[PDB]
Amino acid sequence: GHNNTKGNRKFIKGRYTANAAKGERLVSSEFLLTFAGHEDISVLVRTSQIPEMTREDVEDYGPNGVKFNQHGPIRNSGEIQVQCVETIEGDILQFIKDRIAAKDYVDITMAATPESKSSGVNAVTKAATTIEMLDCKIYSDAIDFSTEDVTAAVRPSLRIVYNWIEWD
Amino acid sequence: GHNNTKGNRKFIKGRYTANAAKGERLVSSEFLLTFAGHEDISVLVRTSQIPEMTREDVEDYGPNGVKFNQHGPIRNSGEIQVQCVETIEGDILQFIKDRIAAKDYVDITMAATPESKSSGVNAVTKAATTIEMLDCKIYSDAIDFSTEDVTAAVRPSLRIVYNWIEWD
Amino acid sequence: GHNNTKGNRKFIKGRYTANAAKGERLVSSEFLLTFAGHEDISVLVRTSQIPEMTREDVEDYGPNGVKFNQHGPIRNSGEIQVQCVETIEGDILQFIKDRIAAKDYVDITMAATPESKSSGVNAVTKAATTIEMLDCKIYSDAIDFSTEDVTAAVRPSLRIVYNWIEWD
Amino acid sequence: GHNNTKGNRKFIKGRYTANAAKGERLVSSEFLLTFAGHEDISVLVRTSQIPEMTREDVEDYGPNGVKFNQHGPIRNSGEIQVQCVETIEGDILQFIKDRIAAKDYVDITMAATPESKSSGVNAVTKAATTIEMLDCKIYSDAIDFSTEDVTAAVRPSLRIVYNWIEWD
Amino acid sequence: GHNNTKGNRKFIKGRYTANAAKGERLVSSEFLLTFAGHEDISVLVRTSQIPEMTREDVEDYGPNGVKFNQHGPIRNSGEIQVQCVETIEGDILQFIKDRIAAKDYVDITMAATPESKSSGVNAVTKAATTIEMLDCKIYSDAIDFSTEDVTAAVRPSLRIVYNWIEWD
Amino acid sequence: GHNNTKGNRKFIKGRYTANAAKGERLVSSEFLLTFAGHEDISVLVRTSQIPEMTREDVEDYGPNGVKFNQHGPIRNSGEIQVQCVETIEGDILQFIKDRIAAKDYVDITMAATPESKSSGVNAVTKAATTIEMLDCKIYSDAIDFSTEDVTAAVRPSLRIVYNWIEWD
Amino acid sequence: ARGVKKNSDVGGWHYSPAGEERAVIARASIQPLYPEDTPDEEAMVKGRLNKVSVGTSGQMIIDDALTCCTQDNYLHFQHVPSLMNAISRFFVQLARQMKHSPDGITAAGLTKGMTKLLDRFVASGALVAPRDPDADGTEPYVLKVTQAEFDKWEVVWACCPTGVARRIQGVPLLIK
Repeated sequence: GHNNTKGNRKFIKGRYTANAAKGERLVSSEFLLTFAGHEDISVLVRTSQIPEMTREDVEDYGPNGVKFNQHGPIRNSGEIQVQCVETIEGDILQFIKDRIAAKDYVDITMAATPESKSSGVNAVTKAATTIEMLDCKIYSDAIDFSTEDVTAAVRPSLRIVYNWIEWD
Repeated sequence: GHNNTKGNRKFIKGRYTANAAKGERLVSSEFLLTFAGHEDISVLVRTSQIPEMTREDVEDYGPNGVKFNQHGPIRNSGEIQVQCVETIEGDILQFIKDRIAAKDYVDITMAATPESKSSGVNAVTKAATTIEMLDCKIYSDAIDFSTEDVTAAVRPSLRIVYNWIEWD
Repeated sequence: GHNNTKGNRKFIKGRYTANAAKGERLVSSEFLLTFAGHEDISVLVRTSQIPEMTREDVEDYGPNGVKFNQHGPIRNSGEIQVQCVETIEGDILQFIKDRIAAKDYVDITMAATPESKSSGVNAVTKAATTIEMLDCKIYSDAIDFSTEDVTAAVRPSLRIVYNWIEWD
Repeated sequence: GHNNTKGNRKFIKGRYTANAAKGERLVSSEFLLTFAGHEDISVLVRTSQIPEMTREDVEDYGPNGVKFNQHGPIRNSGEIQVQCVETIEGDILQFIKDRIAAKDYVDITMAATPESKSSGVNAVTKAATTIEMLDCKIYSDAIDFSTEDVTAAVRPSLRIVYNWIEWD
Repeated sequence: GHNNTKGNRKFIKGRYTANAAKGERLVSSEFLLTFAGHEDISVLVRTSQIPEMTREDVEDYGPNGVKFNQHGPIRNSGEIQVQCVETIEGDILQFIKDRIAAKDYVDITMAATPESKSSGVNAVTKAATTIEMLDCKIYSDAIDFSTEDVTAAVRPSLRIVYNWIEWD
Repeated sequence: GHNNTKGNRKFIKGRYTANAAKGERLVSSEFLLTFAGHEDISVLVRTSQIPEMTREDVEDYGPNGVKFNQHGPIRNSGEIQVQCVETIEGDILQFIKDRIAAKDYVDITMAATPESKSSGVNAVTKAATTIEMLDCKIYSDAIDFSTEDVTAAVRPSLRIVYNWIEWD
Repeated sequence: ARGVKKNSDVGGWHYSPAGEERAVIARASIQPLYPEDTPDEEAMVKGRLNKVSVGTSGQMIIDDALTCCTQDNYLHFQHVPSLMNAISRFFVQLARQMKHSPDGITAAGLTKGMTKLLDRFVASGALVAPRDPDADGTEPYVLKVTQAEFDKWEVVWACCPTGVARRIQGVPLLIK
């Protein structure tokens, strides 16, 4: 067909080596999350997202129709929706009831610990893949159980206001 | 491939034991709901959700562009949509007609009673998995029966204004 | 059927030759992107789009309801959403953390280098298929890892404010 | 040849005795499936399906994508294809006639009755091996009669569904 | 004819000796699969399925659309069809009876036991070839009994699912 | 009969000589597929799949809906079903044991080795016909063992996937 | 060597070591020693000298297949000398194998050997049927074997030349 079609291999081959040598790829499934003082029960979480981190941009206009972008305050606060599971007696129900009774603040720790590097007796984390979250504002949401939900159990969703992110 | 790929087993194995020992998993299907004085007919409910419980957050801003979150009023009120089924003569129709005639308030009780722990002659609940709801505001919605609804029966949907949640 | 149905071939045949002789077709997959000083790590990008280039139009109206279109300022600024991949320790996490700490500006280079024309030891570009981007404003977004994400890894999405496009 | 070749008799003798201590076995062809009070049509059954009792399962996941399943209620639904052969008087047609006229439900029972174990005037049955299907819906299914192959007579079949597995 | 035709003996003898040095092979028919403490029903097994242990894979892509796959946790799920033949006393029916009454889990083990290697009063087993399935769900599947073909007796089958592959 | 019927010999002799000048042909049964340093398990292979190397194609269209396709990178993925037969000591089970314990990758090589061409103490191989599979994932697949048909022994099969086609 | 090893049964003595398809050197920065002198087609063809060229891609090549066969017969080519050299080598091993052998069947075995090897030759195309059916016929290879006494048997074989398309000229025209 086209005269400019033939290529070489060693280029993409060394490319492939570099790609396969960058480092092992981490699954999204692996995750650990712990509360402040209730890490015994925090294992029950199943779906969550890392807290969003970003800073806002001021979009200014100048002479000669010029556009410009400038720093602003850190967008440190926002909302995180997570998915978990309850127990026979409602560990999470009693926990949130006690939390709303006490009217207090909680601190959480999130980390990614691949089992390959795990050592000791319990999972050991590293400073690179761990984030501590402060001034967490925990609440739950109503969960709808349907009619045909024969094979589906309750999936408790929680809405969490987060204020500012710290990295260790 | 990646040199950092090998892992151990006993870690995830004791993990697995812990997860399998947390406690039995509760299906979303299991549920019981009773009215005030019409629990004889309350069994007919099939689809509903737990009343939403949450408290609002005041998002304030301070000097140095700081964001902050603060407690607010309990978001104790709202709306709950449920799905049920009628009878030959319209138990629910007469019930709602009598309710709107009387112009009264009703109290409901919701609970999760796994059959495994059920004892006695009728289902027995526990304080952990039971919620009482007060100042319930019951109304129904128009239900559309189609042309091809040969295998589908009427699914009466009800909207319920709920005011404040009590836990026993 | 229709009398006016018969046609000739050589027309579309030479047509076909012209089409097949225009030039080889470039896959959307092929792409290379490099940062300013972190091209060693810039290879991890997988999904992105070329920066949008356009200029705005003033739509004016005149006598006798005449419509007219006129030049305006270049729409040189806007937003670009990209998809990438992280590493064992979070190269991109440390990079963005250092970036937000430094509060600096970054310059990026984008190019399309088909492997067929690649020569030397590393990929070589041509001025036709490269674009340099200035005043890039890099930030990331929260990434949600689900429950059933057994075969899915983390896909870090980044939001990038771009200001003005230069072509070399 | 291969060294690990020694063998003897007493193992095969002991296993033979163990597997022969079971007794004889019930043949597929020997059983009894009858309606409620309609044995004169019941005798027209040719081939049927064993009833089934099963439980729904909930498929939850634990962290890093592991899974776990939990018991639920019974899948009480059940379907059996029944086979019959029709005579001149059309016992099958009059049966389908009158119960589709009745527009009601039907009751069945199904127990294997070996002739050798049977005693008395008629085959004796025990509640261990008695299985009864009540509140069942019997309908007809389109079964082609092979008029070309005269060597085969009519091959009527019907379709029975039970809502619940009746088991003592 | 063809020149490249020379051949000899010592290669095929060397390969014969190599492949015969393996020893005998385990026949599909010879094994032992038993429950926990229910060997008198276990002996009723006819044909089963080998348990499986596998790992999920993450399918990421590298640039210009190349791909790369990465290890994950174990796919611990497993399903086995089990085959049995039933007798008059209905050991199979009473077993399905009592564990569906129990509504609990079942434990299995599965190890190939050649008679030739077996010694002692009963076949001896080693942990290398011992495979045990615990915390399993056993349910029934609709198996048609061919009443037309009298030469075949009842052909009961069930299905067993294990949540995790128990392996030493 | 038909006039165009004349025929001769020298054409068929010329074609016979041409097609016989090829030489002998490699039988499907004669080859060698081995792991890296695990020949004592490698000899247990029974039947396998040829590795494949292919390229993606881009399907563009030219005007009035004509089409045209263009080359792309390599489809480097590949899957092979491997067949083995297992002995008393369970070489297959210990192999699956230890590499699923290792949780690492495996390396394979696959080259056809005719006995007639083979010389020396062992079959000699050339890089033209050597094909090696490195960085491969080997897992197990559910293979039913026919206990009813005793005449067949165990029929173990596994599945191997290579990320890239290794070719000189 | 490349042309001969590209084939395994009969080899590439039919092909020539000419053109960029086979003959490529392109050492580095090729320039003439003396720019004043120019080649002359008649001069090289008379003197049996091989002239050089550069390929379509720009690599230094030899575009010639001319031997030192001074006489202007068909032997001035390269495939002809190579072809009967190869076939003579085949006769060499065949005489090797039939030597000292008791008479009676050896002649016949050599007959079949010759026929089969010429057959694979023509299948390879190294031998072609004659272009003139009237005189040369349309049969590629003719064999004959005779015996006279205890000694003095003779084998004779005739073959046909094959084209290589050395000289090709093109002509333009305007369709008006």
